[PDB]
Amino acid sequence: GRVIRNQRKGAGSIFTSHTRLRQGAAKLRTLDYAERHGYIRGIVKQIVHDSGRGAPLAKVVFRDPYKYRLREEIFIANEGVHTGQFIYAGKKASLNVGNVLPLGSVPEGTIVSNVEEKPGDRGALARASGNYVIIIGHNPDENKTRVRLPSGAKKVISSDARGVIGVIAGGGRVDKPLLKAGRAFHKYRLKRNSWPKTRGVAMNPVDHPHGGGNHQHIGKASTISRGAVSGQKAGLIAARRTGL
Amino acid sequence: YATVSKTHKTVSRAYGGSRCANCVKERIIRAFLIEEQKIVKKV
Amino acid sequence: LKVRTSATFRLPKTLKLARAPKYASKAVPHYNRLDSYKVIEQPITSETAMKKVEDGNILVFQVSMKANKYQIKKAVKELYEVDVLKVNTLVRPNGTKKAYVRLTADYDALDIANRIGY
Amino acid sequence: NPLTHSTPKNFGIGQAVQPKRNLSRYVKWPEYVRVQRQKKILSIRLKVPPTIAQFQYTLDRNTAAETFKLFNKYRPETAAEKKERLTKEDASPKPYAVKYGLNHVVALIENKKAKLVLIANDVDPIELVVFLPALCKKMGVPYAIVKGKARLGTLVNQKTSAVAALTEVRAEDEAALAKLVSTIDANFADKYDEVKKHWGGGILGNKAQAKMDKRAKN
RNA sequence: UUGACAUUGUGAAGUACUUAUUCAAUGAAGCGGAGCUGGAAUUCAUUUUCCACGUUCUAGCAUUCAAGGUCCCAUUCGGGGCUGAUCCGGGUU
RNA sequence: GCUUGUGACGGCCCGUGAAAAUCCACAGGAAGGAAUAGUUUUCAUGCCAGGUCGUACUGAUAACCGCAGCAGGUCUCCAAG
RNA sequence: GAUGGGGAAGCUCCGUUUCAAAGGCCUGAUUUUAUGCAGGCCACCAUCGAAAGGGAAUCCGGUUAAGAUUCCGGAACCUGG
Ligand SMILES: [Cl-]
Ligand SMILES: [Mg+2]
Ligand SMILES: [Mg+2]
Ligand SMILES: [Mg+2]
Ligand SMILES: [Mg+2]
Ligand SMILES: [Mg+2]
Ligand SMILES: [Mg+2]
Ligand SMILES: [Mg+2]
Ligand SMILES: [Mg+2]
Ligand SMILES: [Mg+2]
Ligand SMILES: [Mg+2]
Repeated sequence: GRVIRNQRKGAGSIFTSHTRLRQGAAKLRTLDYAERHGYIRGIVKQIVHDSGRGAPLAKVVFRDPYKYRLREEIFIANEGVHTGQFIYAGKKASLNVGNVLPLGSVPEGTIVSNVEEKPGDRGALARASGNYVIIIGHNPDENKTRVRLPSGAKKVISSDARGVIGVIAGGGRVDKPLLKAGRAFHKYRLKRNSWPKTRGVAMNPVDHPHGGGNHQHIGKASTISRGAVSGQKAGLIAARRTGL
Repeated sequence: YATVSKTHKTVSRAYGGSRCANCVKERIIRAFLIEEQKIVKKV
Repeated sequence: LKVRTSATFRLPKTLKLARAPKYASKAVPHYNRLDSYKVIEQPITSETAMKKVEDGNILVFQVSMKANKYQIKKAVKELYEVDVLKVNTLVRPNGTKKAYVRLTADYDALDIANRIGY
Repeated sequence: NPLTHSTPKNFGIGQAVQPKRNLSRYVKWPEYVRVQRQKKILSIRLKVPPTIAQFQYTLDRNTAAETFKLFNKYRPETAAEKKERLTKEDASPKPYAVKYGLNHVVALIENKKAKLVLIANDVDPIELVVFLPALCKKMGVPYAIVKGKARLGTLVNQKTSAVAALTEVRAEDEAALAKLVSTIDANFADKYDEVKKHWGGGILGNKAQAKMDKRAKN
């Protein structure tokens, strides 16, 4: 046979992300002396749309501690944040929506978003619209914090990792039906080349493991083991169970 | 803009040609009141 | 220890000496590759070109492909002792360059053309 | 005085821009600088075998100064002094000079001719000189590990020497040599047996030392 | 993918360390230890310990080795130390 | 009325619809500066120079590509009653 | 798509600011001579990529067998100095 569709994506020729209109990478401030000891005040200058991203972005300007200039950061806006609001980031910041604090400086049950997996990686968890992280406990010994992730998993994270108080804005987006192929077209036009999708059973055997036959049918179990090689992993990979 | 006189490119006021009159008015009032408020916080 | 206000280390400035070769590169300088006699090759004496002499006060020359308008103006003044108002040039379809040289009102192109020999 | 005012600046977090401070502790040094500093650290963090660890002990300042004072009386003749001697020429007296050269000195020790051997502690290929203390101990020739291969070189008109030895000394300096040998023997030759059993290194870093001391206390 | 050997060292008991190796960030800016100042604090002779130690009504402003204080120059238009801004270790974190 | 330019508005998106060179203004106050004298070339007038390469013509049922002076193919502006 | 670096027996491959000591214009100092030498500023760190994107500045009349917003006449404008 020939190289199947899912194998061709790794070469990254026509399957790269469309990033012309992106506002920039959304990250927290670099963890510096002001953050880990006190707090620093920023101001929300504007809230803008980002192509390919459901959640809006906020531009926050801080003063440079060591130079006379202004440094602009791109944050993922939370619900309630407005233009002209003062944002406080650091260990000694207050418990308010939009503030950035270490996970060990907030009580149990606090709702946070854009949470760092490790202290200083500038946000990895709960970034999509309408998502958040719930803090469920603290372990002052070994300096660890236990949280609940949007997928439902429980993770143990360092207490020095930072997070933004609140919930990512733009929630409820997926409740609206797309209702037509045209809206799906424009959605992925700003993301990547992955739409539309041709079913494997509609192809020939040279093209896909599901191809061929005088009827359209898979012909063998679609549950594929974790140990299969590239060109075989098509269908349900390492499925623990199937059915409704 | 490099071929015209400075008169065409500014207004005789602080921040003339950069910020409008109402925005300049807001800056002056905000600057005065906040600085007065800082004194009463000090004592 | 010195006081370093910046955490960045830069390459220090060190003395650079000018070249003092022990033998010349070529030992014989080349003569002027574009003198007046090489810039101006020959006048153009077509019927159209001659009409520009007595009417437009313009002299037409074939010039070297390597000569620009500065060199053409200088060559004409030195070879013919005249003043040049402006120079217009073009590259002909046969691969040669033609220059339209207009003299100032203080000179007559027809008198200069007769003195040259055409 | 009526026109000047005192306006202290606030350098706290969120206040005025920080002033220029000494950041030498944080300088991103070139690659060659870092490797030579970390080479020193790595050699002391690990346990040093006794054969190499014996070179950490060098002659003290007072006795080393007297050692070089005696050796400076037996400098080899320079090229300028060589020219005058040659044009005069057994018309010349017997010379007295410091013996140098690794191959030359090793042969002298093996033939029981060196009365005092100086050993440099800065030889980067340490194997060149690592066997000398044992060889001198076996042959009964006193030795001293002295600090500075450059300093040994300057007494033999060389950039570096890495070794020096005296084989024959003048009569007027016999007493001085015997006084130095006794002092030198008590530091290196007499302690060879115990030093050979002791490992070096194992020193912790500044921050690691504080962490260990804190755990030991509480 | 699983095992063995090499990379591959150090200490303890029936896991611990750092230096190799690995990951990440920063135009390697504030790390570690200690000392000041105060608070909590109960003392069982004195501090056996722990915290903090310039910034939160407001879409302003924050840059000229810093003004002030003090010590020098040989007074000129200025210049240079210390302090302001606590010490020690050069392990960037 | 036609073509086109433009202004103030309105509808639409899980689509909100380039970048850089380049030019200007402002904040700031380092310096330079008057009395027998100076600064402004962002006011007016006056002086000098502006190189190199392309430029003809066809642009199609005959000048391009299809073996050709081939009913095929080949991007675009102007548009009378 | 070079450099610094890391791959590959090798032709060469990766990568484009990357584990690099990566660079030069405002002057002050000098009237021995041309720039050695005092502060500070700035760290962005090759280059290529549009005759429809961005972009300093020209118009009218006349003139040839064939040239013109390019020549002639008149009238303007921009940039650098
Ligand atoms: Cl396919
Ligand atoms: Mg089919
Ligand atoms: Mg198949
Ligand atoms: Mg199969
Ligand atoms: Mg031309
Ligand atoms: Mg034409
Ligand atoms: Mg053809
Ligand atoms: Mg053909
Ligand atoms: Mg390449
Ligand atoms: Mg280009
Ligand atoms: Mg024509």
